[PDB]
Amino acid sequence: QVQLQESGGGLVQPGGSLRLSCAASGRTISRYAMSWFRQAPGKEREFVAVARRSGDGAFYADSVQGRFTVSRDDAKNTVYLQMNSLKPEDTAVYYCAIDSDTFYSGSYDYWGQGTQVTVSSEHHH
Amino acid sequence: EVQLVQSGAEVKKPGASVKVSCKASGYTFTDYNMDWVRQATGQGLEWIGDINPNYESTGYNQKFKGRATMTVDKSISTAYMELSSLRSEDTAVYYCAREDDHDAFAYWGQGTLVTVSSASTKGPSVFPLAPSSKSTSGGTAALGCLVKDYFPEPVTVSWNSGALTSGVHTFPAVLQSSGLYSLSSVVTVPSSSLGTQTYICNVNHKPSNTKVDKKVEPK
Amino acid sequence: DNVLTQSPDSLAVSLGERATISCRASKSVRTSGYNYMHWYQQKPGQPPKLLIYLASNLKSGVPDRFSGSGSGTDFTLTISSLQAEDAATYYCQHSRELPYTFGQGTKLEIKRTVAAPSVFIFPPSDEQLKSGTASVVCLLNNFYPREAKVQWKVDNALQSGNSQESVTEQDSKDSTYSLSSTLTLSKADYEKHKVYACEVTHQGLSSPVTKSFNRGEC
Amino acid sequence: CPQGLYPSPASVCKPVRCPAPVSFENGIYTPRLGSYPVGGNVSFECEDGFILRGSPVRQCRPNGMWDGETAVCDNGAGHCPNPGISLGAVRTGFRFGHGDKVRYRCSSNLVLTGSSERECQGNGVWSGTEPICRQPYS
Ligand SMILES: *[C@@H]1O[C@H](CO[C@@H]2O[C@@H](C)[C@@H](O)[C@@H](O)[C@@H]2O)[C@@H](O)[C@H](O)[C@H]1NC(C)=O
Ligand SMILES: [Ca+2]
Ligand SMILES: [Cl-]
Repeated sequence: QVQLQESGGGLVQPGGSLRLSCAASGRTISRYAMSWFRQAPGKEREFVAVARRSGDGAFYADSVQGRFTVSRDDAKNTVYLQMNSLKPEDTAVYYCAIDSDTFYSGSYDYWGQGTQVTVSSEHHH
Repeated sequence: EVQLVQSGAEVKKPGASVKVSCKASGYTFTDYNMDWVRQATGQGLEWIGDINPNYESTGYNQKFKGRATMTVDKSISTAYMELSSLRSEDTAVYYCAREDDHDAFAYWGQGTLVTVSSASTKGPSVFPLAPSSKSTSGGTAALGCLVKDYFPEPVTVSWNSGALTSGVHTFPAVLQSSGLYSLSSVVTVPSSSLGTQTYICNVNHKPSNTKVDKKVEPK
Repeated sequence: DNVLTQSPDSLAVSLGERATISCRASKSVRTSGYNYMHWYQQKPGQPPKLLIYLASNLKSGVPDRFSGSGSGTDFTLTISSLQAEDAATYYCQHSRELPYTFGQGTKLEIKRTVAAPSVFIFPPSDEQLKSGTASVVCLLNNFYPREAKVQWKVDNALQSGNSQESVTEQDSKDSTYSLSSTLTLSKADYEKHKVYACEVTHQGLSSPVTKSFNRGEC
Repeated sequence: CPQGLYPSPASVCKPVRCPAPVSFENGIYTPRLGSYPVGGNVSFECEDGFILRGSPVRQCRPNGMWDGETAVCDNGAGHCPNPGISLGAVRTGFRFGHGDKVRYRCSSNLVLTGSSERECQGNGVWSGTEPICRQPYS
């Protein structure tokens, strides 16, 4: 029974940068890949990035390659998503999920409730 | 300019013996040992032993328990490896390999497949993997051939006598519990071609001297 | 015997970037001022090719983006700028004593973006069914990375022990993989059931996807 | 041919090579090659319980001969020392008590120089001299 909690959402302007964090409790996640997904309203949930075990690499979706970076702090039981060069189409609820399969087949059995990222000029002066 | 040329593939029952040859050219044969190395398919490399052609003296990996015997014929610049009391776990590609002055394997034969199994040589049955709405995505459709129940490896699969190459995926064979191999070859084509264009998979199994052409068409 | 352990067992590197592979020997391979460790490249269908001898010396004709370092029990092979022709399995080998032994191999592949599989399914042919056997084939096309799970269901009952799967090598054009899973049943079992399905899991999928057919058009 | 090469005819000039050990009892040698280049070295090591006598590292010289003294791993339980096996030679006899003999022969096409047979004398010494296998050339 793993519990995940995302944080770091907020309002950011186009071209801006933002860092999300996903903290795990109830299990050490160092053995497991951790993935980020996102869901915009009226669209299906989209893969963003995966941080495999330290030394096994990070992999990205085409839509975010070059702009987003996933990393992990195994001591803190936390994974991160650094986002740069943000676009309005990046507006979404961002979710983290743990891959229960240590052989990396993508058995995503536990998910966080998500954190909202809104890319907009409306609240920046 | 150095070349090591090995004898061809072998198929053996358990308990039998096999003798692989390795013809050397392009250097003075007695300047160097000849070594033998094997590799089980998908697995790592295992040194078997060596022979000094000057003396016909030998060294062996103890793990082979004296089952391996190496000899040479200096008059034809050929080394031989004989492995007796064969087991299924001796199924592998066998290489002759020649050291350089740093004791690294600078030169390698092409490899010799030795298959050890109670199975007997048998050509494949070839069945169509018909295109349908369940193999369609966008304007493209997948179709294929299932090449089932042959022994030993290998089989070669072509499409339209080699006239079709783009989009082909021929999968590695799997060994079934029967001791016979099976593989599939698939190809992605335009959905609009399926009414006008014929698709034929050409299967060649040289160990049984079998050739089978199967026309794959929609259901 | 000296045991050579390579790490990682596999790695994905982007074109142009540095790739580093390690080899740790259980016993030192250093004697007489030389490190008797050598590195090889192997591609499918070919014997290994010597790249580096005595830990750090490039064999003639090998590109100089390859280099080796280390001494004693610790060694590394480095490709300073990965090129498409460098995708291969790499092996270390010692020549300190007999038996000569090799590392287990490190598979170096080309990194690309994640791609979830396209999933297709094929019923058995009528010709095969006449012979008493039914093979049902599930095809996962053009996905990345390689790791995936296929599970078969027959009339919504999970299957086990009656399927085998096989994966291609990385595609030369788009650097993806494809996978086939084959479910084998008797004719009698195939004709007793209606719905044949393969469920597919992959790190690029938020939920498993299922592809299925209903025996006899529908 | 110049130094370090020998003619294929009596007169292409092929490189000289020093002979490898036919065997090396109760030890190993590194690198383990079929023959050795001029300037190359071979290093000898003994198993547990044995004494390494002779030269532990030997270099191949331009006339096809090794420098130093023949290496041997000798446990020491004999009236005479282990006489060893000169590189290129074969030795029959695995006893070194008083009166026991050993016979030598050069394998391949090497030329034997020295005593083909030796006897373990009473004072803990081998009779005659040590055979040395020369290349046919030079
Ligand atoms: C062979 O050895 C010659 C003598 O060098 C000594 O022995 C070697 C084994 C090392 O321990 C070295 O440090 C010693 O000084 C060398 O002059 C000669 O170059 C060596 N040949 C090689 C290494 O190919
Ligand atoms: Ca060698
Ligand atoms: Cl990593």
